[PDB]
Amino acid sequence: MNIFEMLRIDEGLRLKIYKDTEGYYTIGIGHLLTKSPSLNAAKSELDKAIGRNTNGVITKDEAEKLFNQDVDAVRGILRNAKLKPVYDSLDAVRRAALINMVFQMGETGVAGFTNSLRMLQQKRWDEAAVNLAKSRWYNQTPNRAKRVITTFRTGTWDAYK
Repeated sequence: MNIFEMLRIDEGLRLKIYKDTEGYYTIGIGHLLTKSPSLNAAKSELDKAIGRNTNGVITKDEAEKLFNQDVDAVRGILRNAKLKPVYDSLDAVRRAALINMVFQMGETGVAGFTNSLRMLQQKRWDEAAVNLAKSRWYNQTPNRAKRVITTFRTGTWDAYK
């Protein structure tokens, strides 16, 4: 298992514009197009990202292209000054869980997780897992949150197998 397989499980793959769990236009493998309520705006964001007039539909290769880009960008944000120490302190599996979180909620979302982050940095897994659960994230997307949380607690891929 790896990050790509991991996220593909959590996000799915849709080739036509859809609405995510928050009601935002998305396409492919969890690729957020816009927070705006205009589908027009979303189609335009799509053509721009893709580099062609799509008419809200893409190919599987194009979805995989966006995905690769997105994983690399998130890995980039993890080189932040606030995030870097955490990510660098982690083992390979747990780093995958951190990427997942950021992929799903952005920098801005992962921001209110200071306390949990601190606990992960200290390798207090069970304690972190409890703290991570006290969050809107958990209440809103509980099945995904649990898989992620189990991954940080165990350092294995069990939740995904």
